Amino acid sequence: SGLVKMSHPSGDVEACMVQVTCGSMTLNGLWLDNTVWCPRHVMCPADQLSDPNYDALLISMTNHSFSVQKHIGAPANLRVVGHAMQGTLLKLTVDVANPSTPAYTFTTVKPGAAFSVLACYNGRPTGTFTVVMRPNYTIKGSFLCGSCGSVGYTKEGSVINFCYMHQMELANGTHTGSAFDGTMYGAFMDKQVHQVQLTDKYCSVNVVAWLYAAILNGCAWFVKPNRTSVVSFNEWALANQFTEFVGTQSVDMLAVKTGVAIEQLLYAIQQLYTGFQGKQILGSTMLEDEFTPEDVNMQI
Amino acid sequence: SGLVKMSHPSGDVEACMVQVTCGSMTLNGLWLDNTVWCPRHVMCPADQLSDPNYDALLISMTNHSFSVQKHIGAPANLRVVGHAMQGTLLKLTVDVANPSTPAYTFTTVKPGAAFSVLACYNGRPTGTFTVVMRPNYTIKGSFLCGSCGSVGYTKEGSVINFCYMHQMELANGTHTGSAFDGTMYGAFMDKQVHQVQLTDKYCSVNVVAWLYAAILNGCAWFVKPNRTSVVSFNEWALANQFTEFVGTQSVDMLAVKTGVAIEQLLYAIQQLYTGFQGKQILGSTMLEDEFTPEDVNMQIM
Repeated sequence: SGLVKMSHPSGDVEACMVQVTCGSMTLNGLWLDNTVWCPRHVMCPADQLSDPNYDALLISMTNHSFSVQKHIGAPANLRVVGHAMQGTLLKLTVDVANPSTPAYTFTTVKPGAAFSVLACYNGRPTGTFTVVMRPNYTIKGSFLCGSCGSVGYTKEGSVINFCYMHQMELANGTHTGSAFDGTMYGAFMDKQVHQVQLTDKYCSVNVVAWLYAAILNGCAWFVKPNRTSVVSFNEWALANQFTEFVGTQSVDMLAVKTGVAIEQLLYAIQQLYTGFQGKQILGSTMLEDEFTPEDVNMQI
Repeated sequence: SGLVKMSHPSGDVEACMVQVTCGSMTLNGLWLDNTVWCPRHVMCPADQLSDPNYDALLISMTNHSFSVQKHIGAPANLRVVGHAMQGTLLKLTVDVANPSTPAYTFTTVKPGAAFSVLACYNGRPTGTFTVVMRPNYTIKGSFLCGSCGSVGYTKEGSVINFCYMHQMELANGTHTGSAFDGTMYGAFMDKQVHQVQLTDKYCSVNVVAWLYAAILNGCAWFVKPNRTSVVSFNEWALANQFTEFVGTQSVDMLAVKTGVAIEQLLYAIQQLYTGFQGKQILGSTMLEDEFTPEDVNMQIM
């Protein structure tokens, strides 16, 4: 028992990190087979960090303009042999195939899904943490300058699902990247400028999962016969900043084991939104939406 | 910025996890050079949890009483050729050396310092998460049955500092283990007898760090002119389940960049124990002490 946030073991992903460097601009690269993905703002100097014609920067660039170096080991130097643009990413093709390429896939996440991040600086992994993809389409992480390109992923069996490559910071402590198809999550642009983000809804399903976890592992008190039909709750959610609760088998499993119905909870969450009191429940003091239903079962 | 919880990369340590088995008892061991470390309760059957004298159990063991499999690329089977017991750990010696043995040390961590745990199950890594060693010498982590043998570590530069091996759950949803000198964390004994506590205290130096990070993210209001000497505080700390703020760590540095005096926070913490206003500080209305000064530095240096 006990409920902490966990990232996946990073060994397999760590072996794919490299440092892409375009002149004086330098960031992080993902190396799989003999392709190196990295963010496209690496080819942007400083003066034009504003309104850059990327298609012009793309044709401007030539293979000799780039460099990439594996610091992990054994290194080291790979020859950039071909380049293309794929949305906000830049798809570098390289001399050698990564002998440590895992069984991998490229998938996008939805709000409320979780993935683990490998935070790298100059192609050197430094830390990992798990994050949830937000409703406004941002993540709350901790990344510093030169962290761009650092990746997010999940593991389905032996296959490592790659879902994120960090791009930039917006707001304070709030971040975005793109998916490996090139699409920035939530439209944002790969250039820092006025692009203020939509408001943050609370992940209602994840809260519900979190509250089931708390019913296990201890208490479990606010649970009363008072309930709120998922349909009346989802109407309330529109006004009060919660997501539209859907629910799943994974959630039913949590209901059945505890013996507490979904609704008895959906009610409760309405009362702790106001009553930020308890005093606490697990964590926390009130409302964690970072813990998915997938997670909560996985930790029993 | 943000301030999330970061375990170190697990790579190096994942390479060193194996499965150990004795009787039909099976747990996670750590393989370094020609040496495999695992909790000593593996060789207990189940009927001896009350008075397992391991002194007895270690003699009755032959090398050929233990199977040890790696499981992770590249597999797998390794052959024991030298057993031993050192405190609550088991020290095995095996026919082959780990070719992916990192640079490492054993170092006993102190309360309030943090480290990354690699959760294992049948010699298989499964999750990592950072955690803090509490005052009461427990860690409030997440394990299940089987994970025993799981290991906690702190990467110092190019070196791994092994500081934990997971041994049991104090039937609480909090956990303790051994260090890699044999010694248990807290003076506990590895047994099914019901065991005591040693209440928690808030890690003062860690709350202070957190409050700085709040200021670094623009959260201040709890700040005032007031102060309260370090020693003043430490006297009060005793009475209210807080640790002696030795702090006095080369940070500071957080005191230097914020221009907010360490003592000022000692006053604010004092009132925030009373309070809150209630405003919130980085999404909380209770003092958070699982973040070290170093975390706050690394995370915004």
